[PDB]
Amino acid sequence: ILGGREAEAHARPYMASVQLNGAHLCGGVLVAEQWVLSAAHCLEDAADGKVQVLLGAHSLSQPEPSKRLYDVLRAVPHPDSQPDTIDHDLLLLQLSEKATLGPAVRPLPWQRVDRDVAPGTLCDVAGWGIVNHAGRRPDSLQHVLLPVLDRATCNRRTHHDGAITERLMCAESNRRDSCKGDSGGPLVCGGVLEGVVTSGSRVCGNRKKPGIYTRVASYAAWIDSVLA
Ligand SMILES: *[C@H](O)c1ccccc1N
Repeated sequence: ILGGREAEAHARPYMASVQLNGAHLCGGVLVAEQWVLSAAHCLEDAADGKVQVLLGAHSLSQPEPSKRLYDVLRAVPHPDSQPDTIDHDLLLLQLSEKATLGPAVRPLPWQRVDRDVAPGTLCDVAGWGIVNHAGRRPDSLQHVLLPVLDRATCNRRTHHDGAITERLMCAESNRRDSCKGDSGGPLVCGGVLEGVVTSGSRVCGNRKKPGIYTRVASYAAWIDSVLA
């Protein structure tokens, strides 16, 4: 997260750190007791590593009573996702068992009605991604409030040039933005999950290249299908 602040410890109980060989790789969000939603390009960069999900965490390295590292029974990338596109960039991770719920660990309600979040709406994105251009990785969860950006502006040639489909949404990126390591994490609006930080490489904090998030509402049937 760029231009954000350290988050209040365990105030976002749905926040997950998807890890590869003990190292934070991507953000994720607990959407059911045994399922965490993240981005597909994340586990692309795996296949040759152990994928786990850390829940109830604030600090990645320090002990915390609510922290628990879960193994993953099955990784389910969206069937239509492709290495060179930013479409259908979702991945569902089935934990080895239902997560122990508590004040620090709880699934977040997610949007099932397919209607766009109104432009200007302030949404929250959190993550353990880089915090500056040098690539500094924070030990604890950071977050930033970002206003949703209308799709037409986001699609202008000067911005994302038509790449934003109805299944994608944008948030402003003027100095405040999600960045490398935050991909797969949640964009929460009004206490409901609306988007998943896309995981295509992108410049951070440049208002001319808005943040791109996959709209969960657009994939409600697929998520339901996988958790069936
Ligand atoms: C997610 O994978 C991401 C987000 C912002 C910038 C770069 C990357 N890789």
